[PDB]
Amino acid sequence: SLAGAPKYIEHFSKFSPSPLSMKQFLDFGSSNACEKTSFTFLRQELPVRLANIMKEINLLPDRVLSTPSVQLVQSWYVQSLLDIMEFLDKDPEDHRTLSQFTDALVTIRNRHNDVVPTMAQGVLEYKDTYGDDPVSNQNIQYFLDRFYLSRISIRMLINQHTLIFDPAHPKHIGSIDPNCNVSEVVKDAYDMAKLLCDKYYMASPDLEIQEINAANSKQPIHMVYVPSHLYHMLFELFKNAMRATVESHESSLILPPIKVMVALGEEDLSIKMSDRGGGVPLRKIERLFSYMYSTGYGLPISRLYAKYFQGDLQLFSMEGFGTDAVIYLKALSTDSVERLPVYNKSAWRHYQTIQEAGDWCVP
Amino acid sequence: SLAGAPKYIEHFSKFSPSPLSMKQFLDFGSSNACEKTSFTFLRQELPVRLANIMKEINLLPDRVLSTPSVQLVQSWYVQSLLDIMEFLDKDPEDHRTLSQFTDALVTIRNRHNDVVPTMAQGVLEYKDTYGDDPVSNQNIQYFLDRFYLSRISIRMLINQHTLIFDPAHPKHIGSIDPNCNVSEVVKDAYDMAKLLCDKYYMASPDLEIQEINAANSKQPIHMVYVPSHLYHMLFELFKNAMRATVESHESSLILPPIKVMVALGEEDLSIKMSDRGGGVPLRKIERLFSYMYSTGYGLPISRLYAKYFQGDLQLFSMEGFGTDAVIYLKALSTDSVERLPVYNKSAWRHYQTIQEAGDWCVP
Ligand SMILES: O=S(=O)(c1ccc(O)cc1O)N1Cc2cc(O)cc(O)c2C1
Ligand SMILES: O=S(=O)(c1ccc(O)cc1O)N1Cc2cc(O)cc(O)c2C1
Repeated sequence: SLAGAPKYIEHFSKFSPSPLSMKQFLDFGSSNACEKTSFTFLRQELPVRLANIMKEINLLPDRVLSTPSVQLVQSWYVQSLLDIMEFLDKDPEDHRTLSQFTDALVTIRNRHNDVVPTMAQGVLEYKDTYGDDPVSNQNIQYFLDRFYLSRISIRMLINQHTLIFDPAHPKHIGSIDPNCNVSEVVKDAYDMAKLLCDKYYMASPDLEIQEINAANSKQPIHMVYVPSHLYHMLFELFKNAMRATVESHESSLILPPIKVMVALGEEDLSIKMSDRGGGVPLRKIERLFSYMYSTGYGLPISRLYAKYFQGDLQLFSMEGFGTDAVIYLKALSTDSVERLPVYNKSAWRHYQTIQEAGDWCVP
Repeated sequence: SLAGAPKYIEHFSKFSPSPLSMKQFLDFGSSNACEKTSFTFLRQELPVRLANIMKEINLLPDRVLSTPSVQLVQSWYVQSLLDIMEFLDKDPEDHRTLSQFTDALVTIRNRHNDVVPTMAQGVLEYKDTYGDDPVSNQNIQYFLDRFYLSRISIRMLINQHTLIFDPAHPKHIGSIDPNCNVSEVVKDAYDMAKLLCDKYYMASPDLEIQEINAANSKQPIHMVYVPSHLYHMLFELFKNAMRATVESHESSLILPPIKVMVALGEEDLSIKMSDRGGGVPLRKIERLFSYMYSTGYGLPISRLYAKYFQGDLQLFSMEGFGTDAVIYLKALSTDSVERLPVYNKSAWRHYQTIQEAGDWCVP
C-alpha cells in the first residue's frame, strides 16, 4: 500500500533537517498533547533526516556503494523510511496511532543497532576488493563524518521520544540531564577504563581532577547535557591515555597520573585530559581520526559526539612527553544546537573531486 | 631589450618551484664554483617562484585586485622578475656577472621590504571600498597564506645567496644555524617581549623553561634551523601570552609565569608555551589566524614560518583558565623541506567558488 521507496526519498530529501537546541529538547513535555505534537513532528522530521543522508550514500564511489555491507545498511534505511510512511495518514487523536508509532521507532532503533561496525565492514570490503585510493578515501572520510553524525541525531530524536513517552533518574528529560555533574561523569569513565587497564597491565595511572569555575570559583561545575555522550567521549580518551602511559613506562612501577581539568567559562565548558604517555609525532595525529587507517572508530565517533552540539574534540601531542586531549562543549543550553549535515549543491560538490597534483609542491 | 613581462610570466609559470631541504641549504658551499652554481640555479628558480605566485594574484576577486596597494605589490613583482631576466644571457664565468647578480638580489629584497603591510593595506582598501563578503574573504585567506609563504621562500633563497656570497656567527651557513640552541632562542624572545610588557604594564610574568630530551635526557636540545624565524614565532607568542596574563590579572601583584616546554622526539621538536591568561572561547580561535578580522598579522605569519619547513603552530585554549600554543618543528634537517605553493589546476580551482548555502544545517 506504500509507494516505492525512491518516490519518498526524493520527496523528503527536498527539505532540510531542522536542528533543535538542547534547551528545546529539555523544554518538551510529557502530556498526551505533547505526545501528539512529537508524533506529528517526527513523522515529518525523521523521514527528512533519513532521506537526506540516503541521498548522500548514493554519491559514494561505485566501489564503496557496491560492497555488501554498505548495501545492507542502505536496505535498513529504506525499510525504516517505509515504516514511518505507514503513519502519514494516521490520526494523532487515536491512542493506538501513538502507541504503534512508539513501537515502530523502537523497531527502527533496534534494526540500526549495528550500523557503525557494519559500515566499517563496508570500508574493509572496499579495501579488500579494490585496494584503496586517495580520492575514494577522502570521499569516505567526508561521507562517514556526516553519515555517523546524521545517525547520532536520528538516535537522539528516537531516544527522546521513547524515553519520554514510554526510572533511575526521573529528573532527566529523556536522555538529557539538566544538572549533569561533569566531574562525576569523568570519574565514572575513569573507573571503567581503569578496570580494563588493570585487567591487561595489572596497573593503571591514578586520576587527578581540577575544576576552574571562572565566574564562581567555589561552585561544582554542572551543565545541561546527555551524560551517556559525555561518558562515551571520556571513556575513549581514558583508554588511550592509560594505554599510552603504561606502555611508555614498561620499566617503571611508578606511573604518572592522568590529569583532568574541567574549566567553565562564559561560553565554553572545556575538559582537558593530559597524559605523559610519550606522545606521538604530529604527522600521525590525523590518522587517529581516520576511518581508513583505523580499519576502532572510538576517537572519530567521540569527536562527532562533541561536534553534535556545536563542540569539538581536539588532540595535541608533544612527541617524547605526552598528549593533551580537549573536549570543547557549549556551556549554555541555548548555544547547544544540533549540527546536522544537509543534502544540497554544496554537499553534492564534495563528492565531485578527482585525481590530480596538489596545490602544494613536492620535491 | 627585454620582452614584455607577461611573456616571461607565462613561460616561468609553467614550471613548479623546487623545494629544498634544510640539509641541502646547509650543504651548499662558498667557493667561486659554488657561486656560479647558485647563480645558474637562482636565475631559473627565482623567476619560477616569482611567476608562480604572480599567476595566482590574478585569480583574486576583481575587487581585491583593483586596490591600489595590491596593484603596487604586483608592480614590484613584475620589476623584480624583469631585473632577473637581464641575467638570462650573461656568462657565469664572468666575475662581474656574479657581483652584479648579488647587487640585483639586494635591490629586489629592499624593493619588497614592505610587502606584508602593503598587502594588508590592500585588504583594508577592499573592505573600505566595497565592504567585505564571505566568498572574497575565503579567497583572500587562501591566497594570502600562499602568497606570504611564497614570499618567505623567496627571501630565504635571496638571503642564503647574499649572506654566503657577500660576521657575528661565522659558523652559520647564511641564515642557518646548524647548532641552534632552542632554549637560548626562547630566552632571547622572552627578554624582548618582557621589555615591551614592562614598558606598558610595569610588570610581566616570569619565564620557566623545561626540556624533555626523550632519547638523551641530559643533553641540551639543539637543532638545525634559521634562528631569526624561530625567534619571530616565539616573540609573537610571548607578546600574546604576556598581554593575556597581565590583563586577566588586573587586581593581582602576583602573576602566574609563562611556562615553556621544549620536547625533542624522534621526529618532532615541539615547543609549548602555556599561559594562565584566562583564555578565549573556541569560537574565537580561528579569528586569530584571519587576515580579515586582524585587519596585526603576527600570528598568521608566525604559523607560516612554522609551516615553511613542514612544521605548524597550533593554539588550544581553555576559556576561564588560559592558553597553550605549540610550535611543531621537524627534528631532522632531512625532514625539513620547503613547503611551497604551486600554480596549477588544483590551486586554480580554489578561487572558483561562489555564494550558496553550506553543507551543514542552520536552524
Ligand atoms: O597517540 S597518543 O599519544 C594518544 C592518543 C589519543 C589520546 O586520547 C591520548 C594519547 O596519549 N598515545 C601514545 C601511545 C603509545 C602507546 O604505546 C600506546 C598507545 O595507545 C598510545 C596512544
Ligand atoms: O586569546 S588568548 O587566550 C591567547 C592567544 C594567543 C596566544 O599565543 C596566547 C594567548 O593566551 N589571549 C587572551 C587575552 C586576554 C586579554 O585581555 C588580552 C589578550 O591579548 C589576550 C590573548
